[PDB]
Order: sequence, then C-alpha cells, then structure tokens
Amino acid sequence: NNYDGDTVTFSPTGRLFQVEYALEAIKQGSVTVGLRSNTHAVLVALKRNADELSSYQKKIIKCDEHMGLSLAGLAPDARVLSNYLRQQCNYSSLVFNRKLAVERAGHLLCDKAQKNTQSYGGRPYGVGLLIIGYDKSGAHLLEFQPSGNVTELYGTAIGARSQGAKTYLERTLDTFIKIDGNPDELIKAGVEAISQSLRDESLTVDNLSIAIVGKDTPFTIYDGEAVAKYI
Amino acid sequence: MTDRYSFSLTTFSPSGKLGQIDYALTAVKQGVTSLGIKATNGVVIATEKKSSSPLAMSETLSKVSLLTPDIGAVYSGMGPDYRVLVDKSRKVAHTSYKRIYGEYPPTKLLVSEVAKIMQEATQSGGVRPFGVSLLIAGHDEFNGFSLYQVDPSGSYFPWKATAIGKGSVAAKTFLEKRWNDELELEDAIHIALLTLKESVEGEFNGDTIELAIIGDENPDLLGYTGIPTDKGPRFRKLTSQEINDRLEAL
Amino acid sequence: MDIILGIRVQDSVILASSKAVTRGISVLKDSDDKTRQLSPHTLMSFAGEAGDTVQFAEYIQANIQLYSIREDYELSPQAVSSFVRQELAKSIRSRRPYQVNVLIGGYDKKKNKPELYQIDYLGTKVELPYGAHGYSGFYTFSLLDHHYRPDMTTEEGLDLLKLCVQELEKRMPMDFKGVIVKIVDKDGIRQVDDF
Amino acid sequence: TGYDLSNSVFSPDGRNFQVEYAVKAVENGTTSIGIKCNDGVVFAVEKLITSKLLVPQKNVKIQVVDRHIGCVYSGLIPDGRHLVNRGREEAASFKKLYKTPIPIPAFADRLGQYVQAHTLYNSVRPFGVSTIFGGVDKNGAHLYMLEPSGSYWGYKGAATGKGRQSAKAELEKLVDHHPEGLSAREAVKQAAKIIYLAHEDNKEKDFELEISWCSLSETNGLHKFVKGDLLQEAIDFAQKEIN
Amino acid sequence: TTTLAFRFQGGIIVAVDSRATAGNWVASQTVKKVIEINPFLLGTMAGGTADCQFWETWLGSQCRLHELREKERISVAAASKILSNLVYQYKGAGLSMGTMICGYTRKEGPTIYYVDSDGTRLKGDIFCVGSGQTFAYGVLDSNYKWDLSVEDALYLGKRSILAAAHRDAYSGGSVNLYHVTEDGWIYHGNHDVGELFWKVKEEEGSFNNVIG
Amino acid sequence: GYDRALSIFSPDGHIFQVEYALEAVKRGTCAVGVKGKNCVVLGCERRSTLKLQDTRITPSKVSKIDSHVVLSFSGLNADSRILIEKARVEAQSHRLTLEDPVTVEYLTRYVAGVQQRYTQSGGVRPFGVSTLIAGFDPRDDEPKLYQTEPSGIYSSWSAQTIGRNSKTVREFLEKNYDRKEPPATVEECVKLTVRSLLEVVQTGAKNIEITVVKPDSDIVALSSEEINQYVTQIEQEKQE
Amino acid sequence: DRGVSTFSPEGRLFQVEYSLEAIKLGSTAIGIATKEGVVLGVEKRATSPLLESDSIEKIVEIDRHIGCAMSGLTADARSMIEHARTAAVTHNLYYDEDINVESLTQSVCDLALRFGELMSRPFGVALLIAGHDADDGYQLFHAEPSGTFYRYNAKAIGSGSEGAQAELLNEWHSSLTLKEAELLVLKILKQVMEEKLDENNAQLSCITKQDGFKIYDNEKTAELIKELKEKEAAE
Amino acid sequence: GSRRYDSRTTIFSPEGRLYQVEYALESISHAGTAIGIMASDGIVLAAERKVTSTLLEQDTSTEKLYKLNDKIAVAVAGLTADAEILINTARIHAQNYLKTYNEDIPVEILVRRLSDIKQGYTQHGGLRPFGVSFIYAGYDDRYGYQLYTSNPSGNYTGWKAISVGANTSAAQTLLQMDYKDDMKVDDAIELALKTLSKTTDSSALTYDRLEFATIRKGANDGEVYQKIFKPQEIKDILVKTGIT
Ligand SMILES: *[C@@](C)(CO)[C@](*)(O)[C@H](Cc1ccccc1)NC(=O)[C@H](Cc1ccc(OC)cc1)NC(=O)[C@H](C)NC(=O)CN1CCOCC1
Repeated sequence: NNYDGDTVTFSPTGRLFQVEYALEAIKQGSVTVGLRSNTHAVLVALKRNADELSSYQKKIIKCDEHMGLSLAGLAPDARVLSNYLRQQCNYSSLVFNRKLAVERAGHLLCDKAQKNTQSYGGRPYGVGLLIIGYDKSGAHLLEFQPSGNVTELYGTAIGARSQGAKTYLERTLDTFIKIDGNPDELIKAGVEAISQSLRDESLTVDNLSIAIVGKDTPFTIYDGEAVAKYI
Repeated sequence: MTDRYSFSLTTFSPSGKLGQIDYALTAVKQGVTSLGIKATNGVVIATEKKSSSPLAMSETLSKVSLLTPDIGAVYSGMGPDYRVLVDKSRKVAHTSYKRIYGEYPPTKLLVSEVAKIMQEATQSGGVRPFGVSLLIAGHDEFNGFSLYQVDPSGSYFPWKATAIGKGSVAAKTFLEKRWNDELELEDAIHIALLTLKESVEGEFNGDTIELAIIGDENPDLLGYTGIPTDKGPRFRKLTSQEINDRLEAL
Repeated sequence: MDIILGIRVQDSVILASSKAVTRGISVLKDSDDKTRQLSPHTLMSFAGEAGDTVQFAEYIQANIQLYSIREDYELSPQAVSSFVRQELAKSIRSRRPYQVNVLIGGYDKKKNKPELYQIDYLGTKVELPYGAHGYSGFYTFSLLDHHYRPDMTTEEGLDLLKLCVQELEKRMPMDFKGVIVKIVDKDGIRQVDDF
Repeated sequence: TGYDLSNSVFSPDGRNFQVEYAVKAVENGTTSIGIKCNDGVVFAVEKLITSKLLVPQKNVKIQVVDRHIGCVYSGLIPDGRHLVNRGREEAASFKKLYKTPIPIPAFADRLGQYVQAHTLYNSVRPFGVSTIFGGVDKNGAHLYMLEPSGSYWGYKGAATGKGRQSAKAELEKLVDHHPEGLSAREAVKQAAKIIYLAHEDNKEKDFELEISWCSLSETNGLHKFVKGDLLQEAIDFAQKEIN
Repeated sequence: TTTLAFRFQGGIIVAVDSRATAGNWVASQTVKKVIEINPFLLGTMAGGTADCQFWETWLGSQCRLHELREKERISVAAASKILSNLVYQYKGAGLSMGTMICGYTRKEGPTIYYVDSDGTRLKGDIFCVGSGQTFAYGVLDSNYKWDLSVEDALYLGKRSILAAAHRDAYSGGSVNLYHVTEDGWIYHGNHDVGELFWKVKEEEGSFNNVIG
Repeated sequence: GYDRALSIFSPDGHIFQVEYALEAVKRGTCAVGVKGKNCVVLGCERRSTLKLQDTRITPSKVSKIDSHVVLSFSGLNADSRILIEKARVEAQSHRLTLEDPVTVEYLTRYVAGVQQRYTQSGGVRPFGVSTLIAGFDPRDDEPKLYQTEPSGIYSSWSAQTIGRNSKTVREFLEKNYDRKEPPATVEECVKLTVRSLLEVVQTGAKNIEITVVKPDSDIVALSSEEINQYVTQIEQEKQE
Repeated sequence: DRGVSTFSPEGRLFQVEYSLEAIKLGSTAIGIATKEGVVLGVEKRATSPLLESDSIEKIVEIDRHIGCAMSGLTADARSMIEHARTAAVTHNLYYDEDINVESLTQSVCDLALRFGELMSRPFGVALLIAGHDADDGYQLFHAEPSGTFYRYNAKAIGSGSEGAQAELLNEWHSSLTLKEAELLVLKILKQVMEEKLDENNAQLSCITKQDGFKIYDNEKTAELIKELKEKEAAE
Repeated sequence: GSRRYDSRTTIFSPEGRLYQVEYALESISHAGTAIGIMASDGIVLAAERKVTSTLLEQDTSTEKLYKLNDKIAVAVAGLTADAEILINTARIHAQNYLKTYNEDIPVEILVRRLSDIKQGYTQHGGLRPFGVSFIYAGYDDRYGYQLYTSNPSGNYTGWKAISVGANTSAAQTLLQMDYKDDMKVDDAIELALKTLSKTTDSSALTYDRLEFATIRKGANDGEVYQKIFKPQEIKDILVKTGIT
C-alpha cells in the first residue's frame, strides 16, 4: 500500500511487496512442468501465442550440454538469468575443467536475484525458472523464484494453473521416480502432468515444448513435429 | 548505497525565499550573543561562554579561535558547525594562499574563502546550510584593521562594530551610541564588556566571558627570535585574570 | 614537406612552400599544397612529420572557422597566431607531440598591416619581416638580410622570393619540385599560378 | 508520521521502524537454534516439508564459513545467504593477512558491522534474518546470535524463528540443569529434542531435522554436518521425548 | 609487394602482385591484395598483411554504415579519410600499411587516394606502393600518357607489376588487374608470372637480360 | 551525478515534460519559414514590450550554423544557444571528416537527435525549443526547409511557422502557398513571409526580422527600411 | 512519485505498460509475410498539408536483407535503428555472413529493458522487423519496448491495429503471392486510416531474397492503389 | 530512497515555465535596484545598497559593483554570495581568453559564457539556479560601449539603459522617458541618480546607501578607464546634481 513503492521497503508485517508483485507475474505466465527419475530429468512447457498469426513464445533455454531451464513470467528476465547461468557454467569449464553442479547453479541464481531485492533503484526479476540437469551426483530438478528462494525437487510446476500438475506429480511420485533408463516414458509422465493444468485448450504440435537431459543424453529441446509422438 | 542526494536541499519557494537559509538564520538568532568592535589601533571580539554543565570545563571549549596569527573568529549559532568551519578556514588560508604567496591572507580574502564554503552548503547536493553567523576580526599590512560578519547564505559585510545572536538588536543599538572613529583599543574593550553585560544573565567574570583582540604585534608570543621581519601574532586571547582587572574599573 | 618561406612587405605577406612529397627513395607527388586558409585574411603554411602536419593544420582550420561562425567575426592574425602557439605549447608536453612547424601570414584589417609569424613545434612564436623553417633559413635569412627593404611592393617581394628559390635550387641537396606562392593582403588570399 | 517508510530514519521515540519491520520477517521464519557445549557448539534447524516432491536431505540450510564456523538463520533465506557470502569474504581476508583462521568474536563483529551498515542509509534495506552462528577458536567455543539491527551477543543457548519462545524456555532448563557443562554428543540430542518441541508452533506441515556441530574432541575443531547413524540416534531420542 | 593504380582518359587501372613474405621465406604466391569495398570502391594492400587485411575489411564495414545512414554511396575522399584518421590514432604503435583507395563517384569522378600508416593522405593520378614500387614506377612513368586506350592501360599496369615482380625479390606470384569506370570496377583476371613473363618476353621482345 | 528520470511516461502514454516543453515553444515569439523557387526566407517576430533595446548587440533570432545553413527558433532563448553551439561544432566536424559541408537534412537530423537524447536521459529536462533550419546543400540549388521540436521528430516543409499564434499564420500560409507554384523570386518570397507575420505581429516597425538565404552561401539580413517597404506596400494593397 | 522500474500489483512494469499506450496513439504500420517475400506498409499521417510528405520516413533499411517499419514515438526509433544497423554490419565484419533476422531482432530487444535509475525510460515505439535469411527464410517480427518479440505471419501495430489485425486474421493464408500481399496491405491501410489513402500519405516496401529490401516509389504504389480499387469494384 | 526529498529544480510547469527560475526572479525583485545607462562617450553604473546600518564600514565595502577586468564591470542584484561564485568564473574566463588570443575578451563573449553557465543549472544537475541578475557594463574595439543584462534563466539582452532588482517597472518607465541617444556621460550620471531617487523605498537617497561607477574613454587618448566611486566622490556628485 504505502510500502510497495520500491524493493528497499519492508511492510509493517515484514513483507516485500515488490518481490510479491514480481511473484505475481509468474502466476500469469503459461504453465511449465519439471520432473525427474534417477537417470533422466524432463521439462515440459505449454507455449503461449499472441494470436493465430503469431509464433508461440519459446519457454525452454539451454544453459550447457548438461543443464538448462524452462521459464514462466517475464521472458527478457529469463534471458538475463539464463545468460548468467551460461557464463557461470562456462567459467567452471574453462577455469576448472569441471561441469557446474546443478546445486551451485541454484546457489548462484539465488544470490543474483537477492541483490536486486536489497538496493534502491533496482527491481526484482519477474520470472520463475525450472532448472534441470545431470551432473556427478545424477539427475536434478530445481525451482527458482525471484524472491531468491531456490528449491530442489523430484517434480514440480510453475505458472497459471500449475497446482493441477503439482498435485498430480505429488500422487505419481512413487511411479515416475523409478522410470530409469526410459526417456519416452518419463516424458509421457510429464506430458500427462501438464495436461492437468489445461483448460479449454489441448496440447497441439506447435503448442507443446519438451526438454530432456540424462545419463547418456545431452540437454536437447523438442518442438514441432518431434513432439507429435507424445500427443 | 552511495550519496544518492545529488540534488539541492535548499530551493526557492514561490515567494522567493530560500527556506533553509532563513531557518539557519533563525538558529543563529537562538544562539548566544557575540560581538565585535573596531578601534583605531585594534579590534575586539567577545562572547559569553554558555556552560552546558558546571561539571564541564569551559576552558576546553573555545568559542573564539585563531585562524591566522593576525586573524581571529567568533560566532553565534551551532557550535559544531562553527568548529568544522574553523578547521576548514585554517586549512584554506594555507592551501589557497600561504602555500602560494608565502604569507598569510588579508582578512577580506580569508573571509571571502569562508563565505564561499558556506555558499556551497546552500547550493550543493545533499547538504543543509551552516547554522552559524561568524564575526571575523583581523589585520593586514595594506588594509589595516578590519571586522567582518559572515552569514549562512555566504554573504559578508564589513563593520565598524556589530553584534549577532540572542540580544543583537539591543546590543547593536548600544554600540551605535558609544562608537566613534577615535576609539582607542582599550576604550573598545571597555565598551565590549559593557555591551556584553546587558545580554549576559548569570555570572559575569573572566571564566564566563571569552574575549580576544587584534592589536599590536606580540614578540613574546612568537616563540623564537632572530628574524627581524617576523614580529609576532597580533591576535591575542585575553586571560581570565586580564578580564577581571578591567571589570573592576567598569 | 621541407621548404616553407614567408616575406612580409609594405602591403602584403607572401608565403612560398615546396611542392614535393617524398617518402623513401620516391617522390610521390610534385604538386602538394602545404597550406591551409584559416580565415579570409589568414593563411598558414606547415612543414614537419608526416601525417602530423595536415592533421594539425586542419584541426587549427576547423577551430578558427568555428570561431568565425560563432562570433560572425574574423580573428586578428595576432590572435590566431597566439591560439596556434598555445596549441603547440600544450602539444610539446603531451604523450605524442605534434612535430609541425608553421608560418602564419595574415592581413590585419583593423590595423591595415600585413603580419608574418614564425612558430616552431615547441610553441616558439616570433613576428618577423621574413621567416623560414628547416634548413631553408640557413640560406634565405642572410640573403634577405641583404636584399630586403621594409617598404617593398608585392612585385618587389615576389622578385625577392624568386631570388630565394633560385639560391635554394642551386645549393640544397634535395629536389623540392618548386614552390606554390600565395599572397595575403587587404583583398584576401590568392595564388600565383606561374612561378 | 511516515517515519516507518524509509530506512535509517529515527522516529520520535528514537527507533528505526524499518529494522523492527525486518524483525517481523524473522519471526515469520522457521525455527533455528544454537547450543554451546563443553568444547564446541551445536546448530539445528526446522525444515518445513512443503510437499512430498521435496528431495529429502537435499535442501541444506546450515552453512559453513571458513572450515571452523557454522551459520544458521531464520527469516528471508536469500538474505541469510548474502550475509554468509560476506562472512566468507571477511574470513578469507582475515586469514590472508593474519594467517590464523578468524576468531569467532572477530567474525561476529565483521557480520555485526556489515548488518549495522544496512541501517545507516535509506538506499538499502535491513537484513530480514536473525543469524545464529559460532565455532571453536584458540580461546575455545563461542556461540553468537545476530539481529537485523546489527545487535549481537554471546550466548549459552540461542533461538530464533516462529518457535523461539518454546525453544528459549527449553534452552533455559538446560543451562539451569547443567551448570558444569553439556557434552557435544548430548547437545546434538538436545538440539533434536528442542527443534521437535519448537515444531509445535508450526505443526501444519511436518518437517525435516538438520543438525551440525563443531567440537574440539568430536570433530577436531572443524564444522561438520550430523548425518546417518548419529542423526537417526538424535531423531529417535527426540521422538521418545515428545511422547 | 608492388601495387599500383593510375588515372587516365578511360578511368582508373589498378594492378597488384600476389606474393606474401616472412623475411626471405616466400609465404604465399596467391594472396589477394585488392579488396573490393563496394561495386565502385577498391582498396590496395601493401605492408603488414594482417594490418592491411583487418583494417581495410573494417573500412568496408564503415562505408556500408555510411550508405545506410546517409542513403548515398560514400565518397572516395571520405572513405580514404576514415582509414587515414584511424591509422593516425595508432601512429607510433607500429602499424605498417601502404594503401590506395581507388573509386568513382559522380561528384568526384575517378579518384585515387594514397593512405599510409604514418598518416599521410594524398590525392593523385599515379601512385606505386610497396617494396617494388620503384621498379613499377620506372616502367609506368616511361610509358604513361593520359590518352592511353583501355586495352593499352590494362597492359601497362600488368607490365609494370611484371617488371617489379621480376626485379624485386619480395614481389611476384601473379598479377591481378582491375579497371574502374563510371559504371564501377571490372576484374580483368589473375595472370601467373610463371607463364606471363615468357609470353611477354617472346611477344614483346623485352627482358633481354634473361637467358631465353 | 544527478540521475533522476525527469521525462517519463504517464498512464495515458504521454511524456509530460516533453509536452510542457512544447508549451514553452508556444510562449516564444513567432518564427516563420517560407521557401520559394530559388530561396528560403526566415521571418521572426520580436516583441515590443522592450524599448531601450540595443539592436546592434542583442542576440539575433536567426543564427548561421555554417555559411550555407541558418537556424531560427521559438521558445527558451538560453536553451537555443546550446543547440546552436552543438550544431555549429558538428558543422565544422563534418567538413573535417567528410571534406564537404553538411546537407540541411543532416544538420537537422543531428539537432533533432540531440533534442531526442534529452527526452530519455537521466538528470536532464527536454529543450524548450522548436527550430526552423533552412539552407542549400553543397553544389545544389534546391531550397531546403526543415522543422524540429522537443520530442526529437523532424520533417521537411514547403512553408512552416512555430511559436505563439503560429496556428493563425499557419492558417494563412495554408491557403496562400501554392505547392504547384512557389514564390518565383526573392521579392515574392519575402513579401509572403512578411504578410504572414503581419497577421500576428502588431506594427511592421522593429518587430519583424527577415533573413534571406540563396544558393552557394548567399545569406543576408534585411534592415529596418528594407522590411518597412514591404510593410508599406502590403498595407496599401490591403485597403481595397 | 515512484521508481521507474516499479512493478504493479498485477506483476507488470508501469513504464512498459504506459509506453504501450503511446504506441497505440502512433500511425498504423502493417506487415505481411509470404513465401515470395515480406511486405511492409505504413500510414504516413502528415499533421499539415504544407508538410512535404516524402520527408516522413517510417520505413527504414537495416541491411540489404532486413527492413523495418515503426509506430509510436518515432523519434525514439532512431537509436534503435542505429543499433540495429551497427549490429548487422558488425556481425558481417566478425563472421563474413548475413546476420539472422531473429538474431538482429533479439539484439534490438536487448536495448528495450536497459532503462531505470542506461536510459531514463522505455522506448515509446514498436517496430516491425522484416527480413530473409538462408536458414528460416522470410520472417516478420514485432519488437516491443517490453523486450519481447513475436514472429508473425502478419501483424498490424498503431492506432488501427486491433481492427486491422482482425482483418489480417481472415485474409492471410500460407499461399499468398507477393502481389496479393501488397494489395492486402493497401486494402487494410485504407480501411483503418482517417484520411483517404493515396500514394502521398501511405508507403509500401518489401524484402525479397533476390533484390533485397526496397522502398517503393510513389508512382509504383499509385498503380497498386489503382489496381486495388478496380479489383474491389469487379465483384 | 532519496527520490522522496527531491524538489526537481529543473522541470517545466504545465504552462511551460521553469518554477525555480520564476521564483529566483521573484527573489531578485526584492534586492536593491541597480541601473545601467550607456552614453556615447561612456557608461554609468548606479546601484542602491540594501538597507544600510550606520555602523557599516562604507569605504572598504563592495556589495553591488564588481570589476571583471580593466574594460568590463558588473552591477549585481540578488544573492551576493551567488554573484561572487559567478564573478570569479567570469574573471577567470576573461583571463583564459587573454591567455589564448593575446587580446582582451569581447564583452558579449564573456556575457554569453556566464549566461550559458546559468542556463546549465536550469536544464540539468538537479541543483537550484543562481539567484542573481547582472548588469554588464564594458568596452571593446568592435562594438564600443555596451550594456547587457543576464538573469537566472541564462537569457541575456543588450540595452541602452536598463534597471534590475527592485522597482524595475517604475525605473524603466522613467529611463524610457528621459533617455536620448546623443546623451553624454555627465547627463547619464544625473539620470541614473534621479531615477534611483524617485524609485527608492528609502526616505531620501544619501551617499552611504549608494555604489557608483563610470566607464569612460576619459583617460588620455584612445583608452578606457574604470572609476569605482569613493564615498566622498558619491557625496560630491549627489550635491553637484542637487539631490542633497
Ligand atoms: C610485399 C610482398 C612485401 O612484403 C607486400 O608488402 C606484402 C603485402 C601484402 C598485403 C596483404 C596481403 C598479403 C601481402 N607484405 C607482406 O607479405 C608482409 C611483409 C611484412 C612483414 C612484416 C611487417 O611488419 C613490419 C610488415 C610487412 N608479410 C607479412 O605480414 C607476414 C605474412 N606476416 C608477418 O610478418 C607476421 N608479423 C607481422 C607483424 O607482426 C609480427 C608478426
């Protein structure tokens, strides 16, 4: 109310309203889902268009050969944060000949987002990210929030109506976690997960976006006719 | 972080007033009375030593300060503001004059430099004006004895005699009746003590009054001998005993 | 670069400047004009380090032209020479100084007098009846000491100048491919085409 | 009024309301504690299991500074991480210049001054965390608790978060019942009990227990996480006491 | 290197050799020393290969930006001055370049500018640049007339490079010919000195110093 | 440094500081530009609440940017000096690097760019000035007249006016200027310019300035008597 | 007042949303993409009849293979075009090739959010970027001051956009010829424009692989206007 | 942050006026009146000191009239402290010009630069403008005798006779009434003093409440002399014209 003019101001109950308004931008964003087994990690994203004449806003970005994310909210802010991840993954390779641990990737994003919430002039990032990766400790899935809070999960979902997929994955937990050495089945589980967040619209060929990374699979994105298999 | 106040805190109001300068002058009005009187062979500056507590040692707090060997300053208003101004005034006398010309600045020019510093606090980003009015008394070879008043705006005016602060209005009237262009330094000191007694309420002695003069050179206060041209400081702070001597023949 | 001369007579300043541009064992050009018009009644010739010469001349030219447009007024030759000297006086204590020597020939319209200024790359300015830069002076100064008179006409000045060029063509080691001559007077700047 | 809209502004009381508002964010957070023992310190924190989908043991909240200091905090988690990152920089530069690892009181003032600095200007926000930290140095064991204002003291036992009053009451009993001292292995078990008791103030979601410890004899003066058999032993001890 | 370009009745001829050296080591015999900036502008390269190649390609990018911004092809004078002002900024740093900016525009007509790495910029009708410039000058000057035909001017340019290629140890390879007209530049082929010398010797009757 | 974003969007999509700068222009004295078949004429109003002026030394309303281009303006006088100075410096800089004087379009584009920069830079306010820039491109005889404004937009005009009561004189020019047949001579062009100012000015005494620019750096300012003859001639034809 | 980079309670940046209102006030610009080329057309909208309309430059070349149309505060576009041209030419210098139309658009869109307390406010202009490259063929992009760009088969921006976009929705198909697209832009521009459409107050342009980006003459557009009127009367 | 306390000194009103400039002019209208009058053989500067006290040292005082160089002087109306900042800049600028061109600075050039500095404070920087209006009186060999005025906006104009500070409206009407072009210095001296005497807010115009200066070619042959009048000289000139 009087305490939402900038990020540097606490409310009387100890809330940061600018950070909460940034969180709101994610809720308006199109749904995206993340889930993993012990061998693979999968992103599934519902893309959104302006109208029937327009393209479908790309939701998934590759960060390295072993890491990448999906976005929900302000896309330019995802571009800034993904670019930062690309550099941090790259620094780790050039300097240490070491693939950046997905956990460190989360810690780095947390600290970058935090600095924008404590200084005058700046603003919080207006996007939520789901980072998947395969590193020296197996498959991983992270959930980034622009408050700075990063969280490691077996599965999750962010965006509009993400609660449907998040409930489904919470039920399916014991099934999909043991889909080891089978990419197409882990994707099927993710495609079924995101289907719980659909209203009036269904998954078409230029609407669905799927990404996968795993033990013997580089981070690769599937669009267009390559996702027709899963509809 | 960093000073984000890069904009003026003193600005013109619709009526044309500079609010902060006016309010600074109001702070000066609240301040304790100080005065200055110019004689033919000297200048006297005087003020009341308002003690904050009887446990406080008022000797450790100097309201009258030496700026150069021939220039002295006194004030009315906010003490801390005055203290830093004296530090800056002493330094500028060296950096922008003595280190260039090998001699101390004349009174008018040192006054000019202090005025500049106070003017900048009126226009620069993220600062308030100084809450003091200064009275600067001094001597130099080509201008003789002089007495100046410097206000929070940065304006300065030369005076034959004047007073600033609490009871300045009454004190100025008193000085108008007594001042003539034939006053000797001792006559000016006498009038200064008379004028100050009107504004002072409690004790009136050498321990509650601070008083300095700009007069003859003091070879005994120089600290060394051998250079004929160097003859000693014209600024001298009257001792607590020296004041009481003059308070008997008052 | 190499040869630049200047002679101030009764009513004009005459500048002569060599036409050769040599680099190594090749004369690359024999029609080079080593001068810039700074203002309608002010001309500057220049000699020195390759690149520096033209870069400096044009930089001064731009500044004087800028002044002229700003004030709708022509700076006096004395004022222009002082500006040029100061630029060189700055330059000599830079990281890379301009190695350029100049002569400034001008007609002061307020005084109705011709004026010649000699300024070296250090920023050493002198007003002279006749001036030269480089090795040329070693021949021309003594020659002009003898033959020059302060009340000469422009025609007499040109004949006096022919005498200098002839002496240089006789005793100088290098072929400087003749000179371009220009006259600065009350009517401005004009070039002598047959010299 | 409007005295609470800007950081570093004194109210007519002489208070910085923005700092007091940051304290509210801390009170909202999960419970964390510290227990000073014979030859070291023990830290423990409550991790609310929001969902089944959270990977157990894989959202670590206790952080190490240098090799001998442990930090835990309640409130805005990112703010805590920023403070530890600074703590690590401060500890590194101390070791760089002076060779010896940073003493705990020295380290406490480094964080204290940094947090205090964020109450001096309106262009920054105060920290939304109370940090409990400590370790073992040349002078033995030290436990500290730092607050948004920059205020810190040494502690026998410390607690912050939503269950701070429950935890404080439990801590005060240990101090009274053990005047000679508590052993490191005992403190680990007690820490588990107190987190389980302090969980009553946050009992909608069930939680995951996390413990760490520095001890001159048990961990050789270095910070280590309590895992496996020692953790399950501490969990069982706590489970037995609530029933 | 030996590069030349001269102005005449029918426009501009530009001719260059194709050798690159590193001391006495012949590094290449097939180097391109003419860079085509646009359909109406050419740049010749002599001196440091990287210096020339890098900054003249860069010059081409600046000329493109000019015509995008000004909706008009850049003048030869302005194009040459971009390059000369650039190298003047690096004066003393050790760049090594002897270049010629040749081209046609409506306002200028056929124009040639000499630009080198110590900041010299000269407009002129004839220039020869490179270690073999003097050898090219000798033949070019002694056969040059303004009224040369396009056929004769092309040959003279070719023959002048051949002269230098032969005598100068650091020139050779092949001759690249260009002709610049009001309609733009026209490429007139790569001519290997290996065959061209003997062909010229036989047909022309020159090069009697050589064992036939 | 002072960083404040002074020019910002409002809810309706307006930049008020830019729009309030246009109000300053509307307060300024009227300026008019009319281009003929072989010339451009810049006319300027001078307010007559100032008697005891010294017209020798008082800044003229029309400024030479180079020998071939001129700039007149409406709005804040102090602001215009900054634009004129920058334009004059760019004029010399262009001659130095391109070896050719600026085109009137280029010089206008530069001045307009400067004005635009001051609408999305922190710590500055927009220029309270609109300009009329007139002249002839090097080696060209086609007249050029351009207009700029605080927002940074610029465009070419057959004839245009800016300043106070400019809407009245624009109305006059819109019916009195034929695109198919522009003022064929200098006299015709000056007269149409003076006529248009007389709709707004007051007395045709020391209130009107006229500057005529012709091809190849041929710029001259008319004196009082010369202008007064146009004023005298127009009034006698009017009484009909 | 309030921060320039402040979020609204709905999770949108105030300044970005306000700049979008400025763009709605701008003159109409329309782009249509075909397999034979991309057509760009704009409404000139002269504020007065004395203003020489050919000096109104709302269609602009970025490179030989990329063209651009604008709408809104058009003065704000100058530095965006300058950047785009430099980005295009610089990439050609670094890689000896034409830069992809999408990469160009992304580079321009990177400027967009570089405002705050960098420039003082967002751009008040939207751009239609049309071009061709070997990889993705003929493309049309809509670049906004939010930093977001969408690829479009057809798109209208400006005051008559929502009416024109609804018209483009019906008319566009994947087999349009270039000539069909030209007429379609003229048709839809004539509908949404205030004043009557002619060669002086509307401008056409196209980009083809063969001939690159070309702004049409007033004579060429006039004939397409005459061809359009005749075809609408013919049924 | 600090945005809360920013007055925004360099913005437009909805009417297109600069608030701070308008308020600075309002401030200046309460300062002591200063008058400049340009004659054919010299210039007169006359200014009224702000309500004087009898104990003020009058001879060693400078408040209104300042010397910029040997050929140019200024009369001040507004904040003195602000004026001295600008005067020192103007003094330095004159010496820079002399150092560069070896010629004394033309009056307008000096006036333009000082006015450009004022302009800057109204467009950028977020600082308050200088609350000062100058009357410049000077000579150069291009335009001869010149009078200019500049104000907080940074706008300057040339004059034959002009007043700044208090009661300018009444003062300007009186000057406009009695001024004529063939006027001499001694006539201008009388006009200046007569105008102040009628527009003054004081009871009677006396020597101790005035500063006076002339710039004549009344030296010896083709050179200009600045005369800043001493107290006794003002007393005499006031008697000579019959005001006291
Ligand atoms: C003839 C053959 C004489 O060299 C030409 O000038 C020729 C010009 C040329 C231009 C473009 C493309 C090919 C050829 N120049 C060279 O071939 C040149 C000679 C040269 C060597 C060193 C120089 O620095 C003083 C200047 C000129 N050869 C090279 O540049 C060779 C290929 N590379 C190097 O010598 C590498 N050096 C360059 C300078 O920095 C250190 C490494």
